[PDB]
Amino acid sequence: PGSIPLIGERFPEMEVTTDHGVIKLPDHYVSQGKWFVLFSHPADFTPVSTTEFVSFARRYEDFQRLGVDLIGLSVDSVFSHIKWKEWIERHIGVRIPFPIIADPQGTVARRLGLLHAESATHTVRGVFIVDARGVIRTMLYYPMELGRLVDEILRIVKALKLGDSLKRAVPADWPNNEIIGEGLIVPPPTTEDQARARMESGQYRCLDWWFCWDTPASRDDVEEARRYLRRAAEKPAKLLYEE
Amino acid sequence: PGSIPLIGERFPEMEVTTDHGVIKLPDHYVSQGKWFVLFSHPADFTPVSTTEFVSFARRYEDFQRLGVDLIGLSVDSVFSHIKWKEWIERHIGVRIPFPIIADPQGTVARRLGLLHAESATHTVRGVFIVDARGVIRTMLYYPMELGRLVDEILRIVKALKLGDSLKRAVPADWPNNEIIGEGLIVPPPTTEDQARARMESGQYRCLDWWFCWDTPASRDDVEEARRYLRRAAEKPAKLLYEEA
Amino acid sequence: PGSIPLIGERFPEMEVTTDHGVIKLPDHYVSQGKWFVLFSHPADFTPVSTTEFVSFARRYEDFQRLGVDLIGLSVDSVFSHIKWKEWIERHIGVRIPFPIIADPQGTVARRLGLLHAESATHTVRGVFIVDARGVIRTMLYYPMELGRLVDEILRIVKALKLGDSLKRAVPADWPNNEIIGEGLIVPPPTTEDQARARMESGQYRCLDWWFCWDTPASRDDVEEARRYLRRAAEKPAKLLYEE
Amino acid sequence: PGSIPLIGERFPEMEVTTDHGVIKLPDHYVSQGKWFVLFSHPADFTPVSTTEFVSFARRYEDFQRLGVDLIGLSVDSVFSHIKWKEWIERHIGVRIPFPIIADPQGTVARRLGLLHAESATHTVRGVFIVDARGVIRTMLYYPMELGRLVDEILRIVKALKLGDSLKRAVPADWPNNEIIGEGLIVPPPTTEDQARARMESGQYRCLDWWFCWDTPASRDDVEEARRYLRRAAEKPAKLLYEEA
Amino acid sequence: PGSIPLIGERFPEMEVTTDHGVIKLPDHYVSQGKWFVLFSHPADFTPVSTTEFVSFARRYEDFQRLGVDLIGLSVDSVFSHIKWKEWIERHIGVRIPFPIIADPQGTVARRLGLLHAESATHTVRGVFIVDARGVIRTMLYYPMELGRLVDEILRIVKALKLGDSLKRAVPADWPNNEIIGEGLIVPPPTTEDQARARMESGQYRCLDWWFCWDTPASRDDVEEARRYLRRAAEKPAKLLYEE
Amino acid sequence: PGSIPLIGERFPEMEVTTDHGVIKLPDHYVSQGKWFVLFSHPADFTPVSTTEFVSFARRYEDFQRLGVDLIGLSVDSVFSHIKWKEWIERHIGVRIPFPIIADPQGTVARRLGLLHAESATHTVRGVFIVDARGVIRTMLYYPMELGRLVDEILRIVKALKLGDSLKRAVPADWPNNEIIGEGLIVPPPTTEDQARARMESGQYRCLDWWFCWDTPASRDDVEEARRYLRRAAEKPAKLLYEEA
Amino acid sequence: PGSIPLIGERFPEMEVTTDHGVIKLPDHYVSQGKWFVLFSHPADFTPVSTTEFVSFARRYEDFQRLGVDLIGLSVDSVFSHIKWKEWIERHIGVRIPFPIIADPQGTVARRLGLLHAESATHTVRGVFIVDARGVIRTMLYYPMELGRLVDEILRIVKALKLGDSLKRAVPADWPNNEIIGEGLIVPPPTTEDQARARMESGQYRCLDWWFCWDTPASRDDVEEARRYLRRAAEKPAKLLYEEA
Amino acid sequence: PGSIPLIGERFPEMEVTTDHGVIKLPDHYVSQGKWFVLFSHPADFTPVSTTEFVSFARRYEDFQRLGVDLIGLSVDSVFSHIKWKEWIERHIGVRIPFPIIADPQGTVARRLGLLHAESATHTVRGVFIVDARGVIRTMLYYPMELGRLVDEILRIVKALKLGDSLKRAVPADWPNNEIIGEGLIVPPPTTEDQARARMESGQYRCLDWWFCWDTPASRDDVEEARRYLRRAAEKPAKLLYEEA
Ligand SMILES: [O-][O-]
Ligand SMILES: [O-][O-]
Repeated sequence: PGSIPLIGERFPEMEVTTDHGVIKLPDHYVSQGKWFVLFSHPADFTPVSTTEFVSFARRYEDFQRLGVDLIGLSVDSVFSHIKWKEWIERHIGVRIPFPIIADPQGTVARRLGLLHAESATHTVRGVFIVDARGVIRTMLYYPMELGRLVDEILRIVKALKLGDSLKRAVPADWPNNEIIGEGLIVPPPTTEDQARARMESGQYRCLDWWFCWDTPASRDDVEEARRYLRRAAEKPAKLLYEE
Repeated sequence: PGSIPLIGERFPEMEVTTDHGVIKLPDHYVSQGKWFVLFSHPADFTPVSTTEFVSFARRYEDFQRLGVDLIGLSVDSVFSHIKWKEWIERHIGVRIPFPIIADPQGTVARRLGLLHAESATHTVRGVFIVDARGVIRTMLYYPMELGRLVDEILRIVKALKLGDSLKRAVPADWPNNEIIGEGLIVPPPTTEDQARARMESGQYRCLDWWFCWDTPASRDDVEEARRYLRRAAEKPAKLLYEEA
Repeated sequence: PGSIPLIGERFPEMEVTTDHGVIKLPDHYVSQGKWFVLFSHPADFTPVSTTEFVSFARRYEDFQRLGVDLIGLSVDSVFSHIKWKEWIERHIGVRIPFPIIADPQGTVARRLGLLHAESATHTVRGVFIVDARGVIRTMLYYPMELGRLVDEILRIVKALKLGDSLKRAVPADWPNNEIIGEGLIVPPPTTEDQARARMESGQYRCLDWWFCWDTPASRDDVEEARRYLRRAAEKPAKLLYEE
Repeated sequence: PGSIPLIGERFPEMEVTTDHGVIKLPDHYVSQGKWFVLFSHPADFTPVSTTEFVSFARRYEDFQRLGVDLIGLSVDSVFSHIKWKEWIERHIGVRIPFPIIADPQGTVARRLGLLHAESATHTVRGVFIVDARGVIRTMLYYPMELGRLVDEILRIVKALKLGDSLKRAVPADWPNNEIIGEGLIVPPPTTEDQARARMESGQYRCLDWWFCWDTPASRDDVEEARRYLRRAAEKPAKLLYEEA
Repeated sequence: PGSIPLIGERFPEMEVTTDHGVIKLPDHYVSQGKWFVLFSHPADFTPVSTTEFVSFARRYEDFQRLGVDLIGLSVDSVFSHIKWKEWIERHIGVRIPFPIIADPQGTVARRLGLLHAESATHTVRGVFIVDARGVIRTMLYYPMELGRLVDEILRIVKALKLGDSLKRAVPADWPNNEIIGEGLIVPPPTTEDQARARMESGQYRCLDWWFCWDTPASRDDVEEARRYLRRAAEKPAKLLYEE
Repeated sequence: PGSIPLIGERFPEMEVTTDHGVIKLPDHYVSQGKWFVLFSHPADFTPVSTTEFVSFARRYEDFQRLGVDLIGLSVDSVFSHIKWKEWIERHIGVRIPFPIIADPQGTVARRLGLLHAESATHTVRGVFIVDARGVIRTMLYYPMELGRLVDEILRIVKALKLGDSLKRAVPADWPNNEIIGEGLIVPPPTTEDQARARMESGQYRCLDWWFCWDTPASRDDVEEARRYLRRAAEKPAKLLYEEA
Repeated sequence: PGSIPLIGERFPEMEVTTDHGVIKLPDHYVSQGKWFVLFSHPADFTPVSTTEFVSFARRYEDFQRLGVDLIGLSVDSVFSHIKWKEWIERHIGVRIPFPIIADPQGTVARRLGLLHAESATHTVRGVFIVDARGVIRTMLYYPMELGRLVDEILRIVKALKLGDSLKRAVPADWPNNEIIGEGLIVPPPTTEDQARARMESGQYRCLDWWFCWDTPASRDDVEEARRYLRRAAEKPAKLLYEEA
Repeated sequence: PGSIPLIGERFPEMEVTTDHGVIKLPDHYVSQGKWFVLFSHPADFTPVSTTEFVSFARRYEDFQRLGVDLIGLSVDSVFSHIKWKEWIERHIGVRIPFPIIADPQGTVARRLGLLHAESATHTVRGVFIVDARGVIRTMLYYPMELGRLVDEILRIVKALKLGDSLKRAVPADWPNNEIIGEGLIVPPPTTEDQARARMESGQYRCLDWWFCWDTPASRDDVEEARRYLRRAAEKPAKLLYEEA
């Protein structure tokens, strides 16, 4: 039994303490016309969490390019956050450029339903994808033992942004959908007159009045989405621990 | 906001109606010693949902090899479910093998918290990964407008099973983690004594006492997990609409 | 054990989604001066329901002739409603001209008390006859296993309209009542004063001061009603099954 | 602002005072293995109600032919019921053979959701069809100003009894349905396997797997039900008011 | 137990349906400067009730001269009331001139505490005497099996009016009280100074400072009151039955 | 408004203090198979009250002959009750033989609803006729300014016991009813059969099936009742204030 | 607004996670017949908190001799606790030998009222002294900006112990009280007979019947107590930062 | 447990009765720009309490030098307060200069939660340090059997005042800290940028970015603070009881 915010709702208003200072969410990013990915982890100085922060750091530029910032969250204090970041930079050679929220009393975790049955003291690995209007668009709740696949989070925001501007719905596994590949779906008619006209228009390739699509996405947009997936599928040429 | 089940909790007992008959959850699958992925979609005869079922359908064999079952869910009735399936087999050429739950009154939906602000009438694209003990292991909530990445659902299950059998935690992006590649993490010590013991054992490659790992996964484990991502990243050979 | 709206009550104001679009009840029909028959059925792609829709469809011009609209309702989505109508037109050779409300979550079903002990998920075969003032005039509840007799619904709107227009009550089995045939009943006196005055005027055929009647209904109105019943008793010469 | 018992629920157990005496519902009828139709009317000594009582009385044997009893209801006392019955027999020539419940204070009325917005003091023209198990099978609510069509009430209990005994659903306007005439409908498949089996058996005429029917009703069952409708459609040969 | 209005309270304001039409109580009578007696009976077409109605009807002229109206009440409909009045006028030869409230549902009965332990469906034989100010002056509650003595009701009203106009209290059995006969009582002093003054005045015949009286009621008034009682005591010369 | 026990209920069980001693109602009278009239009056040493007590005392023999005990009630103490009783025996020459409840604080008055608007401090002139079973049979509420007619209270008791013994209803103005004189009414049939059986037997005189009566009461019983009415109507030959 | 446990009450029973593992309080110390001092600090890697742990650590053997154990507490996790302790040992050259409760979510902090208006997320510098019976004996609440005087905590436990065994009360500034020196107070008389007895006995030096005392403490006890204070007064000869 | 005021919160506003008159807290001291130490004790004419008052009196000048006032508190009346003071002055020879609040009924006692489990009638030995803004800075709760170390209350106040003036945090045991002696700690950075800016300033002496300090306190400040501790560890030259 847990209470989580919902897709479609504005991200709960709240002032938080990060290792970059105090900021108000989602105001802080909305004001910059930025989307933001809020993600949490159990505790500082933990292995899986470290691999995740490093993964986010390496992909940071990719997020910035999409006008998407990142912000972390754990039940630890800001001193530990900073110490942990120093450890990471010193031993892994990677600098974490984004802020981490320090939520000592679980206030934030509770408002976001990040505390599950696994642990009553530490948050699981949740992910909130909020858009430039401060509206929650997607929620993922990974557990303590499983690290996230950061490239899917990039594919999600990218797909969301494309769907938003092109006024299209996105098929499964896009841009590599088995049925229409990189095609994007035209929102289904909701009335008999609409369906009738959708077919009469014959302006799109259709499988039925309720299944039409086209290919309005830029070739660069597609290639970029494909880049995320190929990076996820590729075994790294050099492993960081080797230094 | 809304209420949802939680990771670590046993799937909420319930009797549900599907196009394959009435079944109790999670007993139906727990009793078979099988994990099950419960996913929902807004409604039958909708585009994104269609592509997602086809995707699950084609990867159905991959879920079987892992001992995992699929079960869908939407507010539509069984008659619509069955007709929609017939439309897909006839027009796309793909037979949907797994059952779909009919939840006309949102009963199940409310229990699993699948009804968000994006519509008080239809469910979002939720995903519940439940292990063979009926325990919720992972939850994903996608919106109406974005289709899911089924191969990632496959990676989640395989990794979770690996972690269970090897007593290891799985690093970000496994089996292609930028730091330790395909290695698996050893649960960190939680006391000073355990911390000292770990270090003085020299039993693992370690970056610090709280970060040790090895590579206990078999080549098969690693390669199958990787195959999932490779497929997701691969540009389709031939599209299914072309001869539909 | 199920609260419902009542005869004499204004129809529960509500905005509903139908396969013809979104409309507000009862306003949509009131602003047109139309009576409307809202009826429900358990689910799309079900036998009995299909026959009832075909039957309503065939009697459509009859309702339209009277100034009465039709509007169905079930828990299925608009997508299923449209596919179901397509199947009907293709296989029965009959097009469904009226809209069908999509009520997943059964919000409308609840307000109208359409969910009974039989099923907790699908509505029974309910019928609400509402007039051009948006007032509920009659309600009928048929079970899943029994298809309605559409011609009786035509008799009802026909009779109620006449009564309102002629300011008369309609006897049982009209227009073939065993006692006064196609006669119509004059509303009974409510005071001794009135009773004496009516029996005094000798203005109507009367059995007692509380039972007077005349025959104000035009020949055409009487015949239209008789036609409804005659159709209900006539065995079809050709079954659509064979089309 | 209204509340009523529901189809599928057992008729609310209650002891009622009628002009034939006090009886226990629905037990009185259930113990005889008889179905019963309970209907109410506004008040005694009112025109429409009189024509209706005469209509039921003239068809009383038809209900007895179906093992169905009748019992009326109004907020009037037993004394009025009896006096009113005296008037009908004396002035119209028909003896009301069934009992009427006297519900002053609207106790029964309220329990059956019979008091509507139209009138706060008098019940509307409600109709409850209850089977030999004491279960409500159908409910109809007619207004003060419109008299019921008794023959349809006959078609209903007749069709319900057949659907029950033959395990079939009754199509619209039966036995004169415009699609399968007097054919009775086979309960539709709820699962895919059932659907496929239903189609391969070829033991029924079908438009689709969810729409199959056959003609199991006897010719007598069919003509009798059609007779009810034929009767409702016939203009009287002799108006009772004449030799009244 | 139950709840009834109280002596001294205003008759509970209400609109009522009678067989003479709708009327508001007590306003309808207050406005005419008339007192009114409201009495109930269990049901129409019942023996005792019928005898009481014939008795009221016989004394109608007596109440009328006193400026008192009559109105009955039962849970039967207005239709039963008219038929019941017709039965009495035809089979007894007496016409009931006053209205009868039709109270199905027992709405009024509850307001006046007329439903007792005897019957939960029918009203007992209650009697409410209301003056011109619309004030309840006396309440009687007779059982089902016991008809009322209408003459005592007239005595009550007569005495009550005299007391009001004469500023006097009425002794027991007036006008035939065993101590002062037809004399009326002077309201007793309530302070020591009054008890003394009343005594030092010698203006009234007194047994004590608190028991003084005189004879202010005219012969006519006294005679009318005795008339009421004489009639109650007299054995009927002819019986309406034999006629 | 106010709460009051009802006709048909058993008199509210209570222990009361009287100027004759403490007693329990209605047990004190029930146990000795006696009926009892409980009447109240505002306060001791008040004129109208004094006249009613004298009136009651004068009729004590008649009430006793019917097996009816009397008992008064006011909010004064037992000390005033006795002084007032002494004043009456001395200045009126009449001795009050029945007990009087002393209800300071109005506890008993509240239970019987004797405190109306007129006075929140003193009780009105209530009357409670209670039978040998402890059941309330009639209730009269007279105001402060109007003394009761004690002879009608006698007629009521008399009519009641008679109705109870002969199993008959008592018409208005009995025993001088205008329609049936000293006749007593036979409880009306409540069912169609009963109604016909009553008519078929023609064993009673009847105006209709619901109005039958006979003359079962003895001459002595009838004459006693008329005696009460004759006294209420007779002008006093000797006024007690003079004989004083 | 805040609620804290109280002197005289038993330390709230609870299971806590420390960097030494899980232990039950106060049972874990009670079962050993030991007294324990629970103290908290805002967060790991903070300056004053570090100077404090180093101070407790230098005095560890002293608490040891008294049969007193130490246990710290902050809202940080065990990983930070262990990392922080390594930092101290590495840079100050001092090893912290006692456990630190890791109270994320502040469950423990809330039951002990350790969260004040200063910070809603971090605890102040509280100290709970609990005896071998598990009863809270003293509570000190220092702020974020003020480090504690650890020697006074030792003076408190020592004083309490002598008080308990010698059945005496401890004067202000003991063992250097301006009035009676190292003397201990004899619990005063609570009754007049006691006061008089106490006085005519003359066994104690008294200023009045309510102020008597003696010198029951041994020189070692007094010496030990004075040692705590001398150290508190003395300025370290060697500052640990010099060779850090 | 129980409820108490919290550090950070403004002292509960109230009007209290002292043996010096009626004053409002904390307004009376705030308005003078003074801090005040509120301490309580169980009852007047009790040994330990007496030693404590004597201790505070002797140090009254030291508190005054710092601009800090003293005010006591107990459930006794003002009369006992004054009689008790007269006793101490004539028998011990020490005048108590500060006021004492008289709280019979324990009103103030509850507001400050000074009633613990041992006694439900007398306050325990509490201490509240309040600054010139009326804010609570520190709270100490000593038991009945243990007298306070007044010199530590002095060290707490002066340190707290230094910290505010110098914008510094005070290390454990200051001015005799084992790590930095009489140096004061600079408030730690709370952001990555502040952290790097501090390390790049070489402005102070640091063990790490979060542990930097300097020695801004004047020698006077340091030695006066050390003097307090030196006095506490010093065996009195002459005991006051010796000439009482
Ligand atoms: O009933 O008209
Ligand atoms: O702790 O500063």
